[PDB]
Amino acid sequence: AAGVEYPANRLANISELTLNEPLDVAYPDEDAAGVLLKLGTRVEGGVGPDGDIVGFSTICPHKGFPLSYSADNKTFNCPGHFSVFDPEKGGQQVWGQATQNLPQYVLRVADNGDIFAEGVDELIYGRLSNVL
Amino acid sequence: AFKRHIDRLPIIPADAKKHNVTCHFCIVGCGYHAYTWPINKQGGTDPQNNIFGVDLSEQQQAESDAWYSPSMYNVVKQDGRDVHVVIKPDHECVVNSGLGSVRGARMAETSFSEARNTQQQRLTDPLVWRYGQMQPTSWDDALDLVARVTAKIVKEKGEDALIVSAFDHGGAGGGYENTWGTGKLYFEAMKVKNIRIHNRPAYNSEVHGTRDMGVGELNNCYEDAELADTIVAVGTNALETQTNYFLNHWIPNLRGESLGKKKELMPEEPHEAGRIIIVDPRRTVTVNACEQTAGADNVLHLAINSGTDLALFNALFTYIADKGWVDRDFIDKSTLREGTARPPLYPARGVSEANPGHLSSFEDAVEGCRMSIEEAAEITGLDAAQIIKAAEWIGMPKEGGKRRRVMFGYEKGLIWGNDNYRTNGALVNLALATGNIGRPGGGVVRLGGHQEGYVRPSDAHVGRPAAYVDQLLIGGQGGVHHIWGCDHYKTTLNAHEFKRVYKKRTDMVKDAMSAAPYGDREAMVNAIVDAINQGGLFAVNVDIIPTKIGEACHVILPAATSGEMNLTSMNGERRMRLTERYMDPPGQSMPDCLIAARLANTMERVLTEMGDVGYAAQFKGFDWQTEEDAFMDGYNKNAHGGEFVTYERLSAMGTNGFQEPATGFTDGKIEGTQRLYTDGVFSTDDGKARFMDAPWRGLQAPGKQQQKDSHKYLINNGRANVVWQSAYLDQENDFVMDRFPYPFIEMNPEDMAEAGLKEGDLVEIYNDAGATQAMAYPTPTARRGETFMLFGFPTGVQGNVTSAGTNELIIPNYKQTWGNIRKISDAPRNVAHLSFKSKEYQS
Amino acid sequence: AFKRHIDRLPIIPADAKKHNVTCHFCIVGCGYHAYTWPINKQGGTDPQNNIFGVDLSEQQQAESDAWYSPSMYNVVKQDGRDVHVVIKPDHECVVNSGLGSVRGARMAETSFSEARNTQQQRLTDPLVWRYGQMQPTSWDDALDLVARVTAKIVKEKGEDALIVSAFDHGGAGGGYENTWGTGKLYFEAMKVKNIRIHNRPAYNSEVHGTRDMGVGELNNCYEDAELADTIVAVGTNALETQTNYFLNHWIPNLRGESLGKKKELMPEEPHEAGRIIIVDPRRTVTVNACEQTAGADNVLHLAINSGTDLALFNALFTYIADKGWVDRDFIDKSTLREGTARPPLYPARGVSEANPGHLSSFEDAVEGCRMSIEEAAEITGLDAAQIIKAAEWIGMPKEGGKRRRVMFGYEKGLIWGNDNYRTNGALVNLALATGNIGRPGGGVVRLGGHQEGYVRPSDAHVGRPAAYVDQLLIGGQGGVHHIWGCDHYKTTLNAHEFKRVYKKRTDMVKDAMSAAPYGDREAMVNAIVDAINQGGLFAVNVDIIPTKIGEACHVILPAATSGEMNLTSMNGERRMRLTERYMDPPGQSMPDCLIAARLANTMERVLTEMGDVGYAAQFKGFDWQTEEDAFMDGYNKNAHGGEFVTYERLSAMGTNGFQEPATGFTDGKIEGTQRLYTDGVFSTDDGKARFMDAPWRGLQAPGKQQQKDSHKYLINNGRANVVWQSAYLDQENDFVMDRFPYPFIEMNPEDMAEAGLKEGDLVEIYNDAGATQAMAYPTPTARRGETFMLFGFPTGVQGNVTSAGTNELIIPNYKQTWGNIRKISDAPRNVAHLSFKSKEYQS
Ligand SMILES: Nc1nc2c(c(=O)[nH]1)N[C@H]1C(S)=C(S)[C@@H](COP(=O)(O)OP(=O)(O)OC[C@H]3O[C@@H](n4cnc5c(=O)[nH]c(N)nc54)[C@H](O)[C@@H]3O)O[C@H]1N2
Ligand SMILES: Nc1nc2c(c(=O)[nH]1)N[C@H]1C(S)=C(S)[C@@H](COP(=O)(O)OP(=O)(O)OC[C@H]3O[C@@H](n4cnc5c(=O)[nH]c(N)nc54)[C@H](O)[C@@H]3O)O[C@H]1N2
Ligand SMILES: Nc1nc2c(c(=O)[nH]1)N[C@H]1C(S)=C(S)[C@@H](COP(=O)(O)OP(=O)(O)OC[C@H]3O[C@@H](n4cnc5c(=O)[nH]c(N)nc54)[C@H](O)[C@@H]3O)O[C@H]1N2
Ligand SMILES: Nc1nc2c(c(=O)[nH]1)N[C@H]1C(S)=C(S)[C@@H](COP(=O)(O)OP(=O)(O)OC[C@H]3O[C@@H](n4cnc5c(=O)[nH]c(N)nc54)[C@H](O)[C@@H]3O)O[C@H]1N2
Ligand code: F3S
Ligand code: F3S
Ligand code: FES
Ligand SMILES: [Mo+4]
Ligand SMILES: [Mo+4]
Ligand SMILES: [O]
Ligand SMILES: [O]
Repeated sequence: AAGVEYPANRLANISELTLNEPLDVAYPDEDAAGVLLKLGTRVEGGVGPDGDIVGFSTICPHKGFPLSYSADNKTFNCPGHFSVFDPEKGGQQVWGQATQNLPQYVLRVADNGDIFAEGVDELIYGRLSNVL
Repeated sequence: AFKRHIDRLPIIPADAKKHNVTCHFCIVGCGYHAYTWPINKQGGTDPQNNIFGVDLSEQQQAESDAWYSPSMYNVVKQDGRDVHVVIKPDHECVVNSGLGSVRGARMAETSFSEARNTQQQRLTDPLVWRYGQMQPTSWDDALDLVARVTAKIVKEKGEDALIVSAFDHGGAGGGYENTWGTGKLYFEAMKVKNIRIHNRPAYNSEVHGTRDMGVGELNNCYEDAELADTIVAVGTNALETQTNYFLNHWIPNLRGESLGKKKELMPEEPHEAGRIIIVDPRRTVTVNACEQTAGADNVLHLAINSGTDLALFNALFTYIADKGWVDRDFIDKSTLREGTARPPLYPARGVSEANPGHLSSFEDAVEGCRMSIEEAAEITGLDAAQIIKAAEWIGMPKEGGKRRRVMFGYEKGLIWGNDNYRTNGALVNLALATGNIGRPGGGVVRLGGHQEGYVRPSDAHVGRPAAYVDQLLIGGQGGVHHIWGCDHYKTTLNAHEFKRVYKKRTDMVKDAMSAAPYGDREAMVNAIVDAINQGGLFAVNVDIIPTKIGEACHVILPAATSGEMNLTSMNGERRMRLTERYMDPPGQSMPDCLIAARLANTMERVLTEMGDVGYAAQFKGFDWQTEEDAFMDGYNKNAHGGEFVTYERLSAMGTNGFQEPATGFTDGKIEGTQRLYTDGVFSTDDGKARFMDAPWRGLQAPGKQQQKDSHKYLINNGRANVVWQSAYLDQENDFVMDRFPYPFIEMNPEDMAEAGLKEGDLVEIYNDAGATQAMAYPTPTARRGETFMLFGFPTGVQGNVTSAGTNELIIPNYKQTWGNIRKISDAPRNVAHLSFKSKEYQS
Repeated sequence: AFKRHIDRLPIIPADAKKHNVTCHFCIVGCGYHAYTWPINKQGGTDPQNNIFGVDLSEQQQAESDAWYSPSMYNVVKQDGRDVHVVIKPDHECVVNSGLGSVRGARMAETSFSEARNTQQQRLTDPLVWRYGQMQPTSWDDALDLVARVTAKIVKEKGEDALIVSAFDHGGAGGGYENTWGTGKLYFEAMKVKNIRIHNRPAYNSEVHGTRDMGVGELNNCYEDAELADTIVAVGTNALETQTNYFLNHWIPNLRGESLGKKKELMPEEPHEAGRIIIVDPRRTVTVNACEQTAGADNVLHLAINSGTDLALFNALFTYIADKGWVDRDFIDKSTLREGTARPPLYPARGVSEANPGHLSSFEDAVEGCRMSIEEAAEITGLDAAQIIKAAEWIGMPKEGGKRRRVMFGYEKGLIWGNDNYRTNGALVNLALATGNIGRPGGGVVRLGGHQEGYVRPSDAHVGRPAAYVDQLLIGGQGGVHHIWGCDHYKTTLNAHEFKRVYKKRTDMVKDAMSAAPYGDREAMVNAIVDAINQGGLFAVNVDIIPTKIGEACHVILPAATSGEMNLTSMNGERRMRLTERYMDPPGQSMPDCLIAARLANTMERVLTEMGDVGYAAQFKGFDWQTEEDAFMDGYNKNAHGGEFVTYERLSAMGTNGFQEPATGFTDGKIEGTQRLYTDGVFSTDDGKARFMDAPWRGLQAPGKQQQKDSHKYLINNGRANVVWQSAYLDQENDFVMDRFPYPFIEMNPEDMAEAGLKEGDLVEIYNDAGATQAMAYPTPTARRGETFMLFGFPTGVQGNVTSAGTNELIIPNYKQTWGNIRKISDAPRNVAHLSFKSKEYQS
């Protein structure tokens, strides 16, 4: 009751992830669009054997515009007001109108390689509680 | 990457108290509301229980009014109790339409909170240098010391011995109440000559040029950016620096969203989607955003050489004139037709330092300004076909022989740029020639910095040109310095030398005060004056935080900023709003206007005791008990149309307020002015605009050509979208300092590789003026030999390498700076976490 | 009153990680645990869901282990991640039994948190004075500069040109790792003589007296305070200054709770509730608490004249010896019998400055110290009856003529009191003569300040007396100053003159650095050395916050403190514990032992480059990569019983640890020493204790009698309960600063009436040494003419009015200070919310 109680939700398997191709996901419910993504390098918040699998809300924390991935620069890009987020560095706003770095998922890889989300490190766009 | 780990915010209840709030920060003046409610109450997820009448148990979609980010939430004191506060963009404000920038959206978390531990740097008490360090004291004690040293020094050496640095701007750290209070103390009660402004080292206008021509620099509305055929943006990075004016008004034009409104408001002519010329030596995120919303076809980025805008504009003026792409009726009806003789020293120098440009008719100006496409190409390093196309995009008529509508926008690339007076003039020539002033879709305007909130008694005594205050201080002149709401240590020109000497002179007074008895005040005062007489300086700082120049000051007085007080200001549209107090001043801090009144009251008492009742009587008229008293004595009595404006009337009109000047009051509505110069009568004795005979004469500020010639790199300088000004609040905001713990210097990747530099490295920029430090940020879009350093930044001050060079009117030529770059150290470990990717959005 | 409005805390979940934490702060070393768990997780009300195994949906009753305050909760970085943390007093620790002081209980709230915005003042980055202000830089760059300057100066002028100020204490800002690191650097690699300690301006001991007599000052156990017939408490305010020793051990003795234990551990002698003698000129909350728990009749408050302890002790020793109220057997078997000749200049002066007192037999010391009740009552201001009763409570055999058990505890009222050496000896005299060393219910002990964590090489080169470092600096000597974890601007003696000169000398070097190019590091170093050669000082600060003395320093190195590092230290009964690292250092901050190591690495590199390979080799043996390497190179190899102690074994023992020295390791337990000297073999060559022939000679430090006679009030000084030390953490803690924004000066209300003062008034304290400020606090229990000012406080430094005066061994006599008091200002507005009521508990 003091903190938000986060579901431990199954998102995908490590086998479902192609290098540099976002897998569309929802966490912590259906209406909280995000992605899983393998980056082929060890980075902040990264899980799996290479420590390169990250999970992010993919709804701009500025005004709720769906973000889009650039494979060449490995950045989320907002076509709303031109915000750029770096999922190699914990989803830092590289430039943008958000007062938040990109809300990022707490991932756990079980033995079978099934990937789980246990929480989010920032307030998701369009909900005043990450769990609704 | 910095994460708040705030999973959940309190819901604003249905019965929350609503306050109209204008953004504290930039010119755009985005509308917000502050909702406050008791700390032990909250809102419900059901419609009847929150402020939005919406079910918040359900995800909200893009552009929702029924959401706020963590930075929009805090807990603050109100009437001496903790309340929840949310500071949210107003969806119904015509300026922003519920947009908030990275800056305005953190008003709440950059507020002072004991409960949530935000901005504990905020000053709570008067501080005095005694017993060998800064010590908190009472207002009565601090004011008595300030007045006794001030009164003695001006009595003994004249008012010329009192030096003043002060804000002249609107919004937080400015505004009509605070400009009036400081203005009345130094210009009514006294005749202070040796006063400078927050951003320039003399008491001058940024834009004497446009003003001498009879064109006030804020002459249009924000709608005109939606209605223009072409936008000409000169030395503006509007997406970073005028963010929601660009996003809410320029973008719709460039994207065609505007076409429907154009056709409704101007049938009887053709309308395509807006195009844009961007005059800026550097490719910005503004150039990128424009390309990406209107396509490269509709965007002409003129990457001029540094400080050659005047050459470009004279060539556009020449070409447009020679084609007759001009509003003949406008020129004949509304501009000066009488020929007038060039000054003797023309074209090298004006008739005087006071008047560096020659005002004249259309025809005299064209022949004066006359420059070939070939020559501008040589100077600007543009291609002929770029300049000719720029001419066509401004001048060439639309299908039915109809006038092309052009909004001309400029800011500090021009104003802090080469030959301020002439460049400003050359740009006004283009808007005048094409009848793009006082018409829909037109204007030749500053895009602005702070909001505006200026009302002061006459400054006639100050002179033109006015005193170069920094040179007086560096040269060992003046006895007492009052500093209000500026920090020269981070933001003045020639800042390295300024600091060298400012420290020595304040150190002399510090040593004297450490060695003298404080509890016997008269002996303390005499030790101060004796130290001043050896070449010392007594410094008083009025601020909201411990400043960098404040580390040299002997007295600090704590100010209350916008939101802790009622504050009135207007935006780059002249849109006047009341920011309604929603919270308490921290500790004993008090509004600047009431500090001025209190210092005035103390000056009166001290001067009476010294036995000069006549001088003491000049310090009457300062019985204000609240900021509203300052509004009524100042704006209400002295502003054009002031008699129509009160707090109550301004409150009723909300975040849309009204455009100045006010013309009347009719059933709960102040009537305003959408556009200036609609009747073609300009701000001159006879009502005619003057053109400017403004010939190119190279880099006009002393030593600039030498500095270009004798150093390897251009140190271009200015704003980051994340950083507000000198990071006075940002330096205690983990979100901003997580992004840039060091000021970035944008460098070409090939330039970095040739200099043995990698991303994050700490580098010394050095030249004739001084030295400073920054973190190398690899920028593919940067031209080779051309760097950009974030200005005014506490962890590396760009001002240290800017020279003392000004134009004849003492305008600081910050942007034309060259220096060398060497390595200090490898990337510090605290930059390892930084993103070094392009700021440019990719489709 | 400051309220956090935190009406709900995250519950520790049942799988939270447990760390053993000794309190950061005072000597008592109360046991705590740090519970951390992942952000995004929490425990529940149900027993299986929380660490307590208890239904938290029920109200907990008094003294529950299943609660914590807001001050005990925070969010910190652990291994690069944000975790919840509760730092909670350990119920199973025998030191405190789940008690936390107002200081230990705010360990969490005074930890660095980006997420909760606590202690943002914490240093994250090296800083260097360049380009007109302090600038952040890399470890490589900052260490290089410190190394190059330190190396050049030492090589041209010798090691005597290096001045060091460093902690020698335990806990946060010391401990075995940190003292060893610093010690090895300046005593092994170098032979620095011009070194002082955090609390005294020479490299001396607080208590050469007790040590020269062969009695180590920490010779008992805390249980002794439970088992004693009489506690003798000299110059200690233990409720405020040794809170949980007082509360968890003295109190049980005074209200008879320990009687059961006394009868069991010591059968065949009588036992009643403990009585207490408090020797303190000031009536403290401790005196009040004692009266309240034991009854007025079991408390003898000897409110002596300031600085007259020695007279009282000599008189008690005389009375006790004449009555034969001594342990003949203890004296004959364990103390020196062979008489010895008084030195030439006795009684006024010892044989030398090195040896102020005469070490001798029992009988010789009785005759040398000989003083009558009549004389001591005249000197001390006590009734003859109070001194007789005190001799009876100390020496008179119990029913059946069983020896009375007496614990003699002293702290800074004696140590910073008049004639340190002889007063210390006179007290030890009383304990030796009564056989109250090495036995249950006995001891003659320092009650202590910080925890203890001293291990360093030989200091023999320092000499005795050692150099008065402050007088060196004030008199223009030394070239480089390394300052570790102390702030003389707030805490040294003669602090006004110290700051005046320290500012001047550091300014000379600041001015040079500002005019020199930094990018040419060789030019910079030259400018610095040239300024040093003109009488300037280059000053390097190793700390965790921006210090007051830091405002004068050229380089600042950020340190990590207890909890962000593993740390070992022992308490007032030698109970060694490991504080297990539970969080990360803020920013690039690093443990002091590792900064010492890194600086030694940099000295070696730099001395190689300079040629001198011989001098460079001396800085080898610093390859440490974690604090445990310092522990193993220092304590493990060099401490008495070190061989038996490792982190792993200390960890196993938890917050009860073991009492040093370690005698063995067996069955997973370090075997300790409950008491020293139980075999009556003392720390001299021949194993006998010496008595001290220690006659009263009035106020012994220079100028002290002159200062008393020429000033109106005693300015007594020392600690507040709420405040930890120089308020270095407390200054960014709203709970503390809300209580005392100014240091209090306790003043008799009649004294206030006479001087025209009201509660809260800002007063100046002034005398021959300097001047300072405090807030007047009406204190009915204050004797007329006697005031008490909070020491070390940032918003009014009491040190400013202490003289340079020391005893022959350079012991600062802070407690004997006299001054005048005059109003600066009526009670400031920021003090209106304060309670001015009595600090004394009422039934
Ligand atoms: N090289 C270079 N230098 C530049 C520029 C550049 O482009 N290049 N730009 C120039 C320009 S355009 C500007 S605006 C200047 C800015 O120069 P400054 O005015 O020195 O910079 P700010 O950070 O706006 O300073 C505002 C100060 O006012 C204080 N303050 C805020 N609110 C209040 C309030 O309510 N009351 C009081 N009393 N104080 C308050 C803040 O704490 C801070 O110290 O810099 C100029 N300097
Ligand atoms: N995010 C943010 N927004 C702000 C501020 C802030 O601190 N942060 N401050 C506000 C204030 S006080 C001000 S004054 C404005 C400043 O607003 P702008 O003037 O728009 O901003 P700057 O970054 O100072 O400079 C604008 C552009 O001038 C270009 N420039 C440099 N030299 C030349 C030259 O010779 N010719 C031309 N044509 N361009 C040149 C630079 O490359 C830069 O892109 O921003 C305001 N808004
Ligand atoms: N709350 C709190 N506790 C602390 C500290 C802290 O800052 N705050 N700091 C710790 C440290 S480092 C230390 S050294 C200890 C100090 O602990 P203490 O030594 O107990 O404390 P002080 O307040 O320095 O002085 C104790 C008493 O000495 C008395 N005194 C003054 N002059 C004389 C004199 O001539 N003779 C005698 N007999 N008494 C005299 C004063 O009236 C005062 O009550 O406390 C430790 N504990
Ligand atoms: N008039 C008068 N003066 C006195 C006394 C008195 O009774 N009367 N008492 C004396 C006594 S007993 C003492 S103990 C002294 C105290 O004198 P100081 O030692 O000057 O006082 P503290 O506040 O303990 O200073 C500790 C410093 O170390 C820093 N610090 C904390 N943790 C760490 C760490 O892990 N590493 C590093 N590098 N720094 C750290 C703190 O921020 C602070 O600046 O004052 C003395 N002064
Ligand atoms: S939110 Fe504030 S900073 Fe400028 S763009 Fe809008 S006014
Ligand atoms: S809690 Fe800490 S401050 Fe002393 S009394 Fe116990 S050790
Ligand atoms: S919604 Fe993404 S930048 Fe505005
Ligand atoms: Mo500006
Ligand atoms: Mo101490
Ligand atoms: O500005
Ligand atoms: O101490």
